[PDB]
Amino acid sequence: PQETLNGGITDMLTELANFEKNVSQAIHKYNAYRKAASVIAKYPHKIKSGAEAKKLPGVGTKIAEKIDEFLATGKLRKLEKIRQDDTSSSINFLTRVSGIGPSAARKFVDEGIKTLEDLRKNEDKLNHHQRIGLKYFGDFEKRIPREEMLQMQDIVLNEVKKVDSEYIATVCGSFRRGAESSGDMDVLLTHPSFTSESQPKLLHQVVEQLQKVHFITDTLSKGETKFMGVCQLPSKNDEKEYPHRRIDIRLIPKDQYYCGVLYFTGSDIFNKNMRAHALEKGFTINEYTIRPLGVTGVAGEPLPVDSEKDIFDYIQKYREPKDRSE
DNA sequence: CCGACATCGCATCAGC
DNA sequence: GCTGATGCGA
DNA sequence: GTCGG
Ligand code: NA
Ligand code: NA
Repeated sequence: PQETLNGGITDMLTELANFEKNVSQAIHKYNAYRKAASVIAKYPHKIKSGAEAKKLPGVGTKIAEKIDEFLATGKLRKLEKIRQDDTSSSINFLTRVSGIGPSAARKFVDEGIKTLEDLRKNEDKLNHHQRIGLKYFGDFEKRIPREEMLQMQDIVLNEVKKVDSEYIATVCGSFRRGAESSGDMDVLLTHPSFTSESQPKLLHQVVEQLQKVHFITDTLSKGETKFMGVCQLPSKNDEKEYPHRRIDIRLIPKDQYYCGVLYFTGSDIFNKNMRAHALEKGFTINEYTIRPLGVTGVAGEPLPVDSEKDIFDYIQKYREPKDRSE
């Protein structure tokens, strides 16, 4: 499926999704539009009618009508109208700021605050998260080349091992699956001394070392198990400075680590398929555990898991991250 | 016809 | 001051 | 908005 095959339709649908989420506050309509957009992005034919589209799983009566209008007129009256609406287009736009969701964007626009400039003049009304989102607005919308992720990973695995050589850290997300760029870095962390059935500074000490070497530059949120923040690679000589990047780090108990790694590696499609297959073969897989059902349909104890492969074993053949797109 | 549609950790607000 | 709700991101 | 019990 090439971009311009049905790119007009998927852009329209993604645009409609964003308004549902950010303006109408209708999360289930946002997911419906996104799902319609995904199944269409995949369909290897230029769509000629709404009826043709309606066949796809997640395209219903109203999206088929919208496609027809778009097809015959090259636009959509309702999207054209909302696009030109000052209140709505500003609410939608403010939410591109990390930490500003539908509800904060609504309040800001209510009181006349509509642009990054306006937010700039109003630091007093921004929480800590929002100030950082505003501060790195542009950097946060940049993709991360794989080569930079590898440099980031070097730093993270080096500094973790240097804190305590018994830690295990895995960079997951699409980077682990071999993607060519990434949106952020997601690091999963464990230690032999941390299990479900069981100190509480294991995460702090890693975040602390990454700040000591000045890799982590800012903190969005941090508790005993999850850290969310901002990092940057060292600038190499008088060459231009790297953009600031999003990095999350989570500490997972050892006996849940590999269910964690499998999940946060994905992709999403893969996960759903794999959790289907596992139901079908009699076990339940969430992010934490795998458990047997149950003559109808009672889940018993979490089964021991010691690698990713162990999970495949329980349900029957290890697929490497590379081939986990679907 | 009408309810489901990811799920949870952390930060902060609302209520007492 | 504490407890539960909500907003947010992923 | 779409699906399905
Ligand atoms: Na359909
Ligand atoms: Na936002």
